[PDB]
Amino acid sequence: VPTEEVSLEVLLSNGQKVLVNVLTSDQTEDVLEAVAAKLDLPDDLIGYFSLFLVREKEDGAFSFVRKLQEFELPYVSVTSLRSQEYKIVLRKSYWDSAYDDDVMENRVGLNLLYAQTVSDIERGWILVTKEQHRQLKSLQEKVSKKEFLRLAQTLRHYGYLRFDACVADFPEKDCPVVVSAGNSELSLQLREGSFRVTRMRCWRVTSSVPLPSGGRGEVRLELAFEYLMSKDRLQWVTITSPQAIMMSICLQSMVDELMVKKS
Amino acid sequence: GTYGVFTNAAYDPTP
Repeated sequence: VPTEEVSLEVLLSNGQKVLVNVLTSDQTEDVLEAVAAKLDLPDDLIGYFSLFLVREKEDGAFSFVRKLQEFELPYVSVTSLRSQEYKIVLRKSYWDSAYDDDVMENRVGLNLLYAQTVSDIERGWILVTKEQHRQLKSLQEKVSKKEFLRLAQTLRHYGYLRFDACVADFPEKDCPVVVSAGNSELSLQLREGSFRVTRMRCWRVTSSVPLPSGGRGEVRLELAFEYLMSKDRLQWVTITSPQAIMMSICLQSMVDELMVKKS
Repeated sequence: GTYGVFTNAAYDPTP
């Protein structure tokens, strides 16, 4: 792409707009740094956050497409799709909530975690009851952002990424499911199954050839993981989802974080 | 890569 200065909108998880001036030829880290500068996030906290390509739904919720990689040009990544529904989003990009401690030491870091946690509750990524949700929105007014976050850390699926409803062949073929990734596992809510990353020997992403529109082609995508169901017994579990690649990215990211910890 | 098989470095069959 010819180098040119452009304006790029980056959204926070709750849809708040952060406008930055960047180059068409700037890569992910350059854009991330520009966003961090605009927000006054310290350099030493940048590594706790990433940029994601998402589709924004009518209701304002985000369906995550991918985490932008180092070689990518975010302006190009989003513009090349030629649709205003696609957005670049900044979100925390680690899994273990222990790292929240590092981020919350800074006011801007804490504000970012608070913002995305409030939106995670609002969008049902964090699982609470109708009554609990009522209480939370109240506590929200009455407690500090820090106190709110410390409570949120104990809530079901805090720190998980939720995917659009899809289907899986666990427990039976073509079962409707909601998949979420977090805490070193994949959660399948059908009843629930919890599949630990450390018990996955491998996973595979597969796609059909592109098919005529039922002017966009369609592809049938699957993520299958080979799971140690019990001693010496491996079993493939297959999820059919347009977000199979994002799921694969989350599995890799969770495995990577475990390895970094191990080292 | 995007498609195909990904080996899980974190696989630990130790119960």
